[PDB]
Amino acid sequence: RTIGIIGAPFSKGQPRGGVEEGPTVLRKAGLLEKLKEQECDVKDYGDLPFADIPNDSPFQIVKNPRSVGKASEQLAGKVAEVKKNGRISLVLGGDHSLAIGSISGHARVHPDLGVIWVDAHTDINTPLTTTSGNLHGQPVSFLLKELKGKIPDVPGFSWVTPCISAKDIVYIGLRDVDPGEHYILKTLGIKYFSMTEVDRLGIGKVMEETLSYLLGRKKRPIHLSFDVDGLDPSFTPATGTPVVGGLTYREGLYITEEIYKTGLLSGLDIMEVNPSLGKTPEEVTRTVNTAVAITLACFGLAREGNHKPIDYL
Amino acid sequence: RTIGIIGAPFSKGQPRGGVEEGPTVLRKAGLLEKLKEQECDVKDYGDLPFADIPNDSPFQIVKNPRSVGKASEQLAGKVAEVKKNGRISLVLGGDHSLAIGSISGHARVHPDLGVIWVDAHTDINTPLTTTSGNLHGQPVSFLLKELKGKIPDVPGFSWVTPCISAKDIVYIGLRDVDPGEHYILKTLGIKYFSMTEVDRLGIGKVMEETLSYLLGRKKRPIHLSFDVDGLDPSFTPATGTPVVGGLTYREGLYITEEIYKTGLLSGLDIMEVNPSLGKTPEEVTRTVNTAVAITLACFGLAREGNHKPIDYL
Amino acid sequence: RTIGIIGAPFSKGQPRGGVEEGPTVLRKAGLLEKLKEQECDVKDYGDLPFADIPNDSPFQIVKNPRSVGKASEQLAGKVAEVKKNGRISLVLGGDHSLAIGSISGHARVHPDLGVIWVDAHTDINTPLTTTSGNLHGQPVSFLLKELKGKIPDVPGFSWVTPCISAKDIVYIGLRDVDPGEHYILKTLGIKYFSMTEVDRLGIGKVMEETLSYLLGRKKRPIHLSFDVDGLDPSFTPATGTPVVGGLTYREGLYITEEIYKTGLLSGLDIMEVNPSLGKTPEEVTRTVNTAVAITLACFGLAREGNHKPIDYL
Ligand SMILES: C[C@](N)(CCCC[B-](O)(O)O)C(=O)O
Ligand SMILES: C[C@](N)(CCCC[B-](O)(O)O)C(=O)O
Ligand SMILES: C[C@](N)(CCCC[B-](O)(O)O)C(=O)O
Ligand SMILES: [Mn+2]
Ligand SMILES: [Mn+2]
Ligand SMILES: [Mn+2]
Ligand SMILES: [Mn+2]
Ligand SMILES: [Mn+2]
Ligand SMILES: [Mn+2]
Repeated sequence: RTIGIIGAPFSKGQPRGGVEEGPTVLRKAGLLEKLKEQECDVKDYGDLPFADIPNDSPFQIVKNPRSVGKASEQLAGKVAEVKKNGRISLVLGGDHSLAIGSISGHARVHPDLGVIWVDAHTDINTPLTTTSGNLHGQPVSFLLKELKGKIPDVPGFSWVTPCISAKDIVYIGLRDVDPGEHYILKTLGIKYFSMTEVDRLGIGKVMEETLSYLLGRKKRPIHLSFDVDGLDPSFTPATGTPVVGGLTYREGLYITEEIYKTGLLSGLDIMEVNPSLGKTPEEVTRTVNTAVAITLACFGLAREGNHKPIDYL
Repeated sequence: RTIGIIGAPFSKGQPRGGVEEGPTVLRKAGLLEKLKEQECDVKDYGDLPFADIPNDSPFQIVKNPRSVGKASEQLAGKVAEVKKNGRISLVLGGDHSLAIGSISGHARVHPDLGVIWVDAHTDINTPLTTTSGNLHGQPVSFLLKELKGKIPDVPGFSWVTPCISAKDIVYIGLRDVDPGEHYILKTLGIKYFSMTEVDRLGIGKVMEETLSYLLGRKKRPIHLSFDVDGLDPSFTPATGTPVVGGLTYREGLYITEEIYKTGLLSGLDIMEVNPSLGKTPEEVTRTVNTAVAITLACFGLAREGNHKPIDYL
Repeated sequence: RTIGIIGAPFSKGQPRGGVEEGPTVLRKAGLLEKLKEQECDVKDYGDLPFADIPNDSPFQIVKNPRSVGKASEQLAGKVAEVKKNGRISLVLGGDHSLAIGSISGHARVHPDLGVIWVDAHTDINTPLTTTSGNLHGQPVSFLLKELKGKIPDVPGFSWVTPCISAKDIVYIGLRDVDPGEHYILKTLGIKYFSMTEVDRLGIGKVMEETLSYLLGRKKRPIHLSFDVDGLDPSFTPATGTPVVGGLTYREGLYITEEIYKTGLLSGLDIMEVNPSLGKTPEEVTRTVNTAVAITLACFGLAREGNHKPIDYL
């Protein structure tokens, strides 16, 4: 497929800095070259430079609101530009707050998009429900139209217009959901497959239902926001908020292989890879390796094999 | 839910001593505080003091019969007392021989109970089939009415009256069953899902069928006897008889989440946690952490999230 | 069941030497004694002595063609002899190129055989599609009747006559398939369950369909060629070409338990165990332990338990 890569070396959605090295380590892993080794037409739109906002005091509990809000504003622009050039946006994060900008800019071009959110967390705290104040745990609240009425005017975010409905998103992988987040889930009727449903149904039925849920009525472009902590920390240890009992490497690949097969992948976030948090060099390479793998699957790399349209015999 | 905690620091059902520290390490992990953090009304009935029986020579092959038999006699009493106060008995072991006392005292109050036994082993050796002589591998033989005729009068156990039928118990997790135990399984028509059935059906169908099997005819209180070695040693390494190829952490939580949802959990054993056997400090915390997790799930903690009956928005 | 063990200490199908120690380490693990502990009638046909072919230069890209071709010629003979004595051939490898000889000699006695190939790889490169030149990645091309027309006369292999059709083989476990191999798969209509299908269906349905596929029309003897790298390297690390995201230890046992239950297991290869490649002593024992386990399952050892035809009570 045809891809537009955008690096988002940004960390101010949470406390730990190392996540701004995500684009660097993924690139160094050979992400671009590997995509080209596939059937892929790849344009690198470069790493976004996120200007310092040195004056950025908390809004109530919410931390670094202006830095976070600007970075997403910049990113939305960049994504919209790549979507206009007919390319699948590939955002290398960076913390998950960047999801506000990536989905936003994506929906500017394709308002009918549907979102699949792979994550141990729902990231749906409002600035009023959050207890941490970390904006990487709130991006979904800023995007949901139904929640427009419970989001205060947070400095840095006046540019935002909620662009998805509670029924345009499916979560997969949930296993550490805050109480206010759970309340929002059940109240807005959000579709989710927590680890419990994955256990119950198997990842096969999960993907069946998820795609049926989003694509049933009609075909529409897909946005996959992949938080690497959605996968078990035995595969992606170098990440800020690891939770045990995650999706397996195999489930990870299955999800993305199935998404690729729809032919409707339109936007992709690979988020929260933080090399600094690897207890060892191998934990770092293990995490980065898994991240590349998930990404390659999104763009056609299949476990059964791939071949070019020729006669190999 | 409403819980009555009882510590059973007892080890004489098997050779290794460290298992009598189970209640201590689980308590230190924050078990009680965490239960209270949930919707839980918790009363701690304390650690049972198991008086020394210094004169306790083998009965044939059977080791420490009087100590084991007394500890279970004491425990049955304690459980019956907590069942009378309208509380879910939570026995922190301690080796699995304590199951004789816990189920016994439970059935005194609720004779119509059904048992779910999560374990790598069937624990159904008689004093005549056992080759080890370790009573933690025999508790089920002492409780089955059908086996009353093949249990010799073992000193310490004259107080016991078999209280469950072959058709009131379901095993989940089996993967190291002795030949005599397998003979008993197939002869008495015992319902089991070994690791093979879990592999074949998926833990979803397993729980479906297990609950359907026990609750089909009518609702009745549930006794969950959970041997931590039911789970793979990659999750619960600090245990006396680990067997590879176990239930995953996720399957472990799925079982207990589903049991919680029945609303019929009546008695619970968390057994065979032995800190002394952790090859490292982290193996010890890993085991204890998993044990708490399984327990919290039994009393309502859900992977999809929990919220109080209020409007979080 | 009734077994004829044959050691094949052979490595010239690939670069690393340690794999010729496979028979030694498996024997030292207690394989024969453990089989006898089961219901098993076991005859050891010894370790085949594979004479040096010091003059064995590449055929085009293909390495050690004469050594590989001779070893398989010798092995086919040995297998046919054990099949004539009414025994299940058990070939301890050794690299997977030996599969050419084992299936060949097997089919001499039982031409209607069906093959189950458990592996991360398809091993179906021709001498013209291979890029590595390693013959352990080509054995299936030498055996398929449909490919007879695309196999050059490679020195050492004039004795070979393709003995299976594209529709007599099922792959399970695939996750690193070369492009030419994938082309062959889809062109010849080969039945496979890659890790993707295992993820989608569950190992239960996979085995259901695999056996239905091979045994549907009529009963026929089964050849299981098991490459230990079919399993995840977290279980079988000491092997030449490990690929992450493999079959679990549990799936491994499930496959073989189900195959045993058909009562049609006729030939078995346990291949690619290489002690030299264990990063630690425990990685070596871990691999060998898993290999024995898979083998024991093939010959009746069940996770639910086994008992002799007697009254244990
Ligand atoms: C406690 C937490 N829910 C954690 C959010 C984690 C964010 B991530 O990794 O992007 O999913 C919060 O801060 O609101
Ligand atoms: C060999 C064995 N079957 C082991 C029993 C293990 C007891 B446990 O951990 O409570 O399940 C025996 O001693 O009878
Ligand atoms: C790249 C590879 N496909 C690897 C083959 C591996 C062989 B094994 O372990 O027996 O499956 C090739 O050499 O043709
Ligand atoms: Mn997360
Ligand atoms: Mn996230
Ligand atoms: Mn046990
Ligand atoms: Mn037990
Ligand atoms: Mn292989
Ligand atoms: Mn192979």
